Amino acid sequence: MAAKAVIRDVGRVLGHPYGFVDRISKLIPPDPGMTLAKAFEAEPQLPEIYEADEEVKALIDMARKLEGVTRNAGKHAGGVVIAPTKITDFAPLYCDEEGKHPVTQFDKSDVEYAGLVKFDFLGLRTLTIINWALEMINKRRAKNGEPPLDIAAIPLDDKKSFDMLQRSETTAVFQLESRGMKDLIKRLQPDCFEDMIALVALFRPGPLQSGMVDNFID
Amino acid sequence: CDLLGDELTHLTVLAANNTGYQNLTLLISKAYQRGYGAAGPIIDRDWLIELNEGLILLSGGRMGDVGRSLLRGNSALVDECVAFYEEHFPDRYFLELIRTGRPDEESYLHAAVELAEARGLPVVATNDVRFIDSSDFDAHEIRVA
Amino acid sequence: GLVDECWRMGLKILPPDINSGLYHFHVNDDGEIVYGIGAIKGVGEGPIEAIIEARNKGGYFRELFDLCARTDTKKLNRRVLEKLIMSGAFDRLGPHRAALMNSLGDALKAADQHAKAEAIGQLDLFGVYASCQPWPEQVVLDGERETLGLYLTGHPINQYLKEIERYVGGVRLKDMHPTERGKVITAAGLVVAARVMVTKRGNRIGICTLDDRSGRLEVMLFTDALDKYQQLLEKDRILIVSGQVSFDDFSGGLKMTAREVMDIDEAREKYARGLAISL
Amino acid sequence: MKFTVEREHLLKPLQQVSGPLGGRPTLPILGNLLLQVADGTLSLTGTDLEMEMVARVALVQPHEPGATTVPARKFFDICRGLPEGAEIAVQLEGERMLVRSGRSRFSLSTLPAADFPNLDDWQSEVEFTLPQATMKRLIEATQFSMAHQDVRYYLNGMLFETEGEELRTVATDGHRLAVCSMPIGQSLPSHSVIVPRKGVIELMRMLDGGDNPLRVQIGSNNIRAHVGDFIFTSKLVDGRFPDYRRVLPKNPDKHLEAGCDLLKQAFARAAILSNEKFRGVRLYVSENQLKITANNPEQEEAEEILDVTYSGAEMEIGFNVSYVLDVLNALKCENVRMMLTDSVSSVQIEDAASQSAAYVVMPMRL
Amino acid sequence: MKFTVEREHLLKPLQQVSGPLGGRPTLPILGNLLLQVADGTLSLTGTDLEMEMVARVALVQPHEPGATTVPARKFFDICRGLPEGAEIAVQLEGERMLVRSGRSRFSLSTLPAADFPNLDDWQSEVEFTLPQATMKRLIEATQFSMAHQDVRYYLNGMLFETEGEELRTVATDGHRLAVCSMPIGQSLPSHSVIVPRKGVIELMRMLDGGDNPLRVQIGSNNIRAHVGDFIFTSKLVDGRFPDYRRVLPKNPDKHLEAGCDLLKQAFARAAILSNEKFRGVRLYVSENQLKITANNPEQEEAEEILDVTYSGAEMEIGFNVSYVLDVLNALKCENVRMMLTDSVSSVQIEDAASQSAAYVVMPMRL
Amino acid sequence: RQIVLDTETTGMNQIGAHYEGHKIIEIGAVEVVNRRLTGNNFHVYLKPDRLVDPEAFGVHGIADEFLLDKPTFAEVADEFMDYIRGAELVIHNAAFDIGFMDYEFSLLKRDIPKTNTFCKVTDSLAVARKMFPGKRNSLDALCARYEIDNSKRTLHGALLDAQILAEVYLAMTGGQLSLPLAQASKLRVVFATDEEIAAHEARLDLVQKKGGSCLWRA
Repeated sequence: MAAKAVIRDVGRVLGHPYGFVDRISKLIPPDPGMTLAKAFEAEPQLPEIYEADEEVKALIDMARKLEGVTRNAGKHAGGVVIAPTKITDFAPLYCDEEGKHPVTQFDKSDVEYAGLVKFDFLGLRTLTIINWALEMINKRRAKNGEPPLDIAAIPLDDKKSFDMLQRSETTAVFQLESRGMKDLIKRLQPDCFEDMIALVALFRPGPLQSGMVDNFID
Repeated sequence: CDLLGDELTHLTVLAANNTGYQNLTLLISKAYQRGYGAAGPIIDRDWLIELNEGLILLSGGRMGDVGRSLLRGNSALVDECVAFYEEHFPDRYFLELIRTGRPDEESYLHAAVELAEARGLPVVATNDVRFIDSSDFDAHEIRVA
Repeated sequence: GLVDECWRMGLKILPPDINSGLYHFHVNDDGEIVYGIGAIKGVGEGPIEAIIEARNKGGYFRELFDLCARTDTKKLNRRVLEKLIMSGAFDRLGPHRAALMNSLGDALKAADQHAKAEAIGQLDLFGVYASCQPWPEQVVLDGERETLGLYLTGHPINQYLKEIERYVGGVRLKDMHPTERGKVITAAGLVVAARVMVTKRGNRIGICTLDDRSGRLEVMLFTDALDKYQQLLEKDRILIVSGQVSFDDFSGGLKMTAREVMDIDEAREKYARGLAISL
Repeated sequence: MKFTVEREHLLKPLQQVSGPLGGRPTLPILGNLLLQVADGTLSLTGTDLEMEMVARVALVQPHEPGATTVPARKFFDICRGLPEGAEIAVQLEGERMLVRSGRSRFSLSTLPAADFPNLDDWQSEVEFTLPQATMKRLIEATQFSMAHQDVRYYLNGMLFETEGEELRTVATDGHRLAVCSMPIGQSLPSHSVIVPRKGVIELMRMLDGGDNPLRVQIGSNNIRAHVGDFIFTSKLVDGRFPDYRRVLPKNPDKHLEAGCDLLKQAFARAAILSNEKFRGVRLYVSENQLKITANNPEQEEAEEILDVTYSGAEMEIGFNVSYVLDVLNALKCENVRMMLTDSVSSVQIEDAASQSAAYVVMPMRL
Repeated sequence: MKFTVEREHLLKPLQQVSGPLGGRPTLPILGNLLLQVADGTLSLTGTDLEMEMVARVALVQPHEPGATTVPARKFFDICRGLPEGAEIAVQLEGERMLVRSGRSRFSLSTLPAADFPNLDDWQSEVEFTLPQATMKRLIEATQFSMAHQDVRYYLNGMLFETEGEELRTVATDGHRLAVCSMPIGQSLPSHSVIVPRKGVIELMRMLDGGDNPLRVQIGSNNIRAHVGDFIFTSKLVDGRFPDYRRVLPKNPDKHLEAGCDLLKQAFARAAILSNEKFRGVRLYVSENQLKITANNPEQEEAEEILDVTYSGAEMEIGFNVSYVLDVLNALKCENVRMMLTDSVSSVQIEDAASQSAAYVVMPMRL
Repeated sequence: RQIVLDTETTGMNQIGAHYEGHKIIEIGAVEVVNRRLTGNNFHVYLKPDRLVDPEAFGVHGIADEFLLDKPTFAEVADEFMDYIRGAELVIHNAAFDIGFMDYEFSLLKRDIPKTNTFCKVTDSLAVARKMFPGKRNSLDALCARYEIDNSKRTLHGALLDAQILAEVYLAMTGGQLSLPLAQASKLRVVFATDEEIAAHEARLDLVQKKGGSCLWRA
């Protein structure tokens, strides 16, 4: 039960129409880990409508009792685990409505702490991108009989690469698409791979608001 | 079970040792592999025949096979139901007893105590707890809903 | 976002084509890019495969009629055909788009009559700018956005304003200068507008689009002037503004609002334009 | 306004005029009646823009002119519900109509006569008179072949062709055809007009099958029908009806007769084991023998053997059985004659002994 | 496997057996009948798995045992369709059923008898026979008050309760209630069973009112009706019908009597100007006079005044007119006696001549 | 004896105290006995002490200059108090009206307690919400639901709504009533066997050795 969800769900069960309750939930800040204590500090209208509205009070008092509580199994799984013997030697299964997609009844942290090694599922489609781009590059082979291209075999000082980077044309360049990050690239004009390793570690609230980024650049 | 048709009953299932634990793990997997409807996954009573050793059984109380049959007042049905546990789970099948002020509890309880003495079978009491404090009842009601 | 990047980098880029198109976006030799079929909102999966399958069995489709005969109405429905025209899928063949929209049904009827001649029907008693130039640019491009998502050939006013601007929208707004709510300069390239209501009153309406090619939104709770600012806001091929921005709490739409307005002439005030000639 | 009438004079008109009215139309006033007392006359006008029915009933007691309009449905139900022989005194007062009978007293909300769409009076073009019973035959024999919701909007209705000494009716939906031709015994003008599905339903409805002549006036875009002092007028649509002479089988050389009711009971039965979607059946015919077979997805089969009179070559042809069952039921005859050309062309179906009614269905290939 | 019977021995059985079928049978074999030939007896079952019909007819012509399962509706229609006096010959060949009549032959797909689910034989607890007529009155008199879809699914049905020599039925919504009691002439043990609405509908339909007596058996989980050689079997719904003796008015102090037909005529007419959904009409009673009034949201107004025998105190009461017309339609009697209490209580209603039927409806307070 | 009111005001505060800084302009109430209008309507207009809010103006229209000469709440305090005291107070969005009422009462400084202490305030919206969950239960919503027109009626403001609400109220709380209806004795005690007790001892040893406590052995 995340902040937005718990408010929505409690509000409907308290018998308000969707309009009434959404007027409240849209005031709850976005953040991934949102709690009632955090909500009260981020949004001053929350204290105020709590004291001014009996329905809001009843609702938040109940949302406080159910904060963090687990609702259901999940649209997606957490990962793939490898046992040395049948999985039933360690856990029972949960499966979908057709008894398919069997999953361990213990979650991520718990299942591994109970002794089986796990391997994460990953949704990102950057390797799908590379895949498709490699297909498309290697088509250019028969068009001029050029050997198929090995992204692993590229040189580590490539000027075209660093030219485009110093031009700040790094939207759709993986992880580095932020405007802030492009602000940094512009000022820095990063010219080597070491700098590339650094970027994501520098591009954070701590490094920026401690002057180490500026020291480094200078 | 085929005796009560589509009607679902409540059951508490304990693994008393690791033989039971593995049998319970198999039983759970078997229920999910069978599929289910909106009510969630269900077991066949007779799965308990083969999937048996190391497990101790609680009847479910008024909401169990025997409680529901008792409340119907079908004495033949009651006798046939218990008979299964007397064969396959001697000293390992318990009557759940509950006084929480809910419909039919005391009437069932009175009839179950009579059945329990008539069959030589044991009872255990629980409070079927769902919350910490009495003011949490309202929140649990909302949780279920 | 991606397209904006593409465009700045180069050209072609092309409307979809039933003859040439693959499953997804594809590169012909010269053509940097041609539309992937799955891009289209309305068209089903079955119809996309049907189109390609028919292209496989036949060669390139010679005409609209030829397409309709090879892929029966059963696979490619009239509703489906209508969106394909609106996408610009047919443009090559039927230079007259208007002509092609109308010609579908009659061409379909013949093909079905061929099918009927074949099988399971009841049988019957009896009995029975537009030029080489296509549909106009402004209007055609309008339709494409509705169907595909974006304007082709860049916006109805796509080509620069940069020195005022940043063209980044929500993606820029995330990491912004700190304040209560981001202070921002927006120019609108194109807007189609009214002042609406509800039979109670209602807060709206600004329709803001942010170019260069970036992104546009409904918004959503504003108002200021009552009707005077509303009509200044109004309507074809003009606007630059100063407006206060917040990043919306809810995802899938932001606040970009017109607090202030300036005219083309007022935008031409913009600071004060200077003349630059490159000789 | 004030008149008082005998339930029995008012009741059949009320029924004839109300019965096609939807309780709740899309345009409110269409569910109300225009009431006019002028001279010693009540004129009733209720419409749906497509058709209009006008009734007059003699006012033998004191009366008072005015205009009013009350909900049609509700008024009809009220009058139907009234006791036998009831003398009802109603009086319009401002914009409430008070309805009395004995000790019953009513008060109805009212919408103004002025709001009622007065459609146009027009000049008659072709005129003729006929027994009510002939009109009903003409319509019954033919009306079931109209389409429901076909794009060819002029098939929801009937071609009128009046030529020489004959009046003829024919109706079709593109898939089956019915022709009826009957002598009217007067020289008429030449005019064609297509009247709608709903018009034909209502004309058939008011054919109280007896003696009374029916006089009808067709205009260029309007039609009006009087039987006595019951008056029906509908708007027409004009467009391009198909030519029955292109549908008529050329010279059907082969003739096939069988007893009609036995043929019909047998087709009703073979229909049960037919493909659910098309109700399709296959006929195999040979010298003095007839074999009808069907089949469905359920893998059931039908075969019929019966004795029929058939001399001629064997023939293979499929139909939708509902379409032939429709004609066999309408035809109340002993023996029928079927005239085929071939499997790909029209077949004419008719009483072997009469020709007043004629039906053609085009066949299928399964 | 073979048998031969004549169409006319099969017609009334077949009609009767085909009634319970329409269930959108999800388990497809519910749309089929179980045929068992054993001895010189063909047994049929037609069922929705909650209720069942078995019939035996003796076979005089040649037969051979074996069993099959054909689709019920389609089989019923074919046989009903065959001509009067026709001798129809049926024969199972392994996995297909052949239907012949003289020279026509039909071959239907078949589902095996051996797959057809069997609801168990059970034992009877209370037993009685009676004239059809008595059972007819009993059902007709009460069935209209059954709920269709209620949370209290046991009310989707009728309480059967025996006591002395009375069988006594009640059916209800929670809003209106009818009770009917008749003398049965036999000592009856006390029993309580609720038979499902679908059950009572079908039972109603099997009564021709003729001379064959009805003989009934009731067990713990099923109820069965034998009239001659036809047998109906249904299951019962579990129980806990609320006590109608609690809701009864305790000495309703006002007596109000009127001619049933006149009264019913006035309600039907007044109903036309009530709220379409809720049908709320208001009643003013005074010394020997009845004033009915009705209002609807569109400001339309009905009034009926009538001469009514009534001794008692003046009071006003409003109620749903549809529900009271339902009872007036079930009351097949000359005059009705109404027993009232006050503006906020249900009223008790009887035939002015018989205590046999009793009706009580709740008021709406408008 | 049943008392119906609906008060439309000089607009409202959206946040916090909807009554703070605001004042009542018109009081329009109908008195209901035995679910009928006697026709003894109490319809009065009072002193604004401030400007009518643009919102309230658009709701049903009303000029500030019209309520200037009209008396204040102090002039009809006793008059209105006795009219409603010790009766049934049925209000739509009771928090709104009651809030204003008690607000004005305290401003008089006349020791008059809050109306909720001597009158039973019952919200009709709560009832409607119970009956029609997740449906629009506004006045105009229910109006359209039961096919009542409150828009093409000349009365704009309190008396309008009061009348309409009365009819609606009675309809919902009439609607058709329903019939419906809605320890000693010997007994075995399986005592753990010696083998089970050995397993118990071993299991407690585990609890204790791993956790540093066992309340069973304390």
